Amino acid sequence: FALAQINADDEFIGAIDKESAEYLDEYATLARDISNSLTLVKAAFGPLER
Amino acid sequence: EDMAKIYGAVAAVSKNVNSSVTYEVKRGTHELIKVPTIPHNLVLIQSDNGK
Repeated sequence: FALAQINADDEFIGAIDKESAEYLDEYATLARDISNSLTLVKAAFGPLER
Repeated sequence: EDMAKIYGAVAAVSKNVNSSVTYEVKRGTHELIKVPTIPHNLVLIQSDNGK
C-alpha cells in the first residue's frame, strides 16, 4: 500500500561495485578451501565399518 | 604452503601405527625364606639314680 520509489544514486551503485570485488574474492577462497579439503580426505581417511 | 599442511596431516596419521607391547610376568611368583634349624622337640628325662 505504501510502496516507495527506489532511488539508484551514484553512492549506492559505487557501494555495490565494492561488494562485487568482495564477493568475487570470497568465492575464489572457498573454492581453494574446498579443493584442499577434498584432497585431504582422500589421502587421510577411509571407509568405516561396524 | 597448503600442500605441506595436507602432506603433514597424512604423515601424522601414518605415524599413529602401534609397534608392540612390553610387560613383566610376575604373577604366581613368591619369595623363598630359609629355615636354618630343624625342630626336633625332644627332651630326655632320667631319674636321679639313673635306673
